[PDB]
Amino acid sequence: MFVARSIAADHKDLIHDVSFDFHGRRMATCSSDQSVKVWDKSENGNWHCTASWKTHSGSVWRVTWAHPEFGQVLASCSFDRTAAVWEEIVGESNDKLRGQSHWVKRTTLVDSRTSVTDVKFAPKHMGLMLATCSADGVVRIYEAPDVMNLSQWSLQHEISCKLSCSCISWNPSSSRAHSPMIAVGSDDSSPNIMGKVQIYEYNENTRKYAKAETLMSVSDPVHDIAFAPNLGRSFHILAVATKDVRIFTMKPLRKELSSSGGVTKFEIHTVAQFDNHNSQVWRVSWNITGTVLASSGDDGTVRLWKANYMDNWKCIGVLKGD
Amino acid sequence: TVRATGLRQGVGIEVELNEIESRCEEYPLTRAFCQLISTLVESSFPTNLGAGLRAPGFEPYLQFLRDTVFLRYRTRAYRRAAEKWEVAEAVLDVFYKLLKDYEPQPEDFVDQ
Repeated sequence: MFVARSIAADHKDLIHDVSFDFHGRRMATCSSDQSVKVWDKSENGNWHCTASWKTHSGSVWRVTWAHPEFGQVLASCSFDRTAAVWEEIVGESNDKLRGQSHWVKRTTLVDSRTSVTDVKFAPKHMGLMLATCSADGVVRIYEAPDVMNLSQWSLQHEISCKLSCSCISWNPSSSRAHSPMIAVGSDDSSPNIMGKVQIYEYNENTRKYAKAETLMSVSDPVHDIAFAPNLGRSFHILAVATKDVRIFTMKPLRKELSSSGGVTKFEIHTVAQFDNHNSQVWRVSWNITGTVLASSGDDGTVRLWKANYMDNWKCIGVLKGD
Repeated sequence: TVRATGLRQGVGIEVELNEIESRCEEYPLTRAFCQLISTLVESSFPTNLGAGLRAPGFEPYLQFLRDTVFLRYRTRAYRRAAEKWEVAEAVLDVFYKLLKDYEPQPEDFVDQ
């Protein structure tokens, strides 16, 4: 029996995203009220708002934690066309300012021409990198060259998707046999545009991200995308939130030694398609092992999906808020 | 290395070999050119050779050495009977160097 717990988020408007820290002891929430809030889990399992500040001049669409090796770093993105990076200064602020002051805005990334719809830190083995996607159809990848100086972020890569970008996912695979990959989703409502999920692979020879694949079977608007954590699989798994939940496996085809600079070709299979929300699916998230998928939709439910030992995916749980 | 459609009178080493050295029955320039190419191939092989002027690569030099120098060396007159072999050695040294360091890659079998 899953126990739902209400948290009085005290946001003045709609909450767009919730992100846990790497240890699952802190969470960040972001809202149309232009604010980010941080919440800490006490030993009794209660949640307490430990920081609340205005971050942006428009609705905050996403919030993400960096890996704890880079310290206590948050990124937020917004309708105001910016992404902001925040660092928590852990220090003795004398016992009178426990309300709001330990999060410092280190930078504002302003290169995007329209709404920045999603923001994701890269896997830690790539360094302190931040991807942003914008409705202008561009993914921008920034790097902080010095973790001690989070005020400086260099634009390393610009990826033209040629579609309005809605969501991004880094492939978390630490395998040196796999070039760094990014999946990009599009919320474009045009029925004439097939392939609203695009996969980009970093090509070492060109020092650029090149389009490896396009999921032509995904013609519906994409609201969220997530690569599953790769704990020793010879293939990738991608979840896609659209009118339904889709799960794709992507097996890299062995590079025939004859294409001296090609992107990796993938053998792609749809291993699951679930219409059980009977409505649009807004979010998809993998467990840390990449074995259980959570999805949320307009049906007001969170659904849990898991493969059995025959690779048959099933709904294993439904959580409903009261 | 660049053939423009309209000049029927080539300027350069290929005409000096066919009109000047062939009349003198002595081939010092052709051997010195083969020696230059032999030394340049040993010290640096540029993949982008001729990029922007023509299709990149070594093929125009290989065609001159193969078709104009090597395949014709026997049909030429030589004032010194030994120089016939000096020309053959100088071109074959280049071919040996070009093949020695070459390893077949999958990329070589795809039309770029």
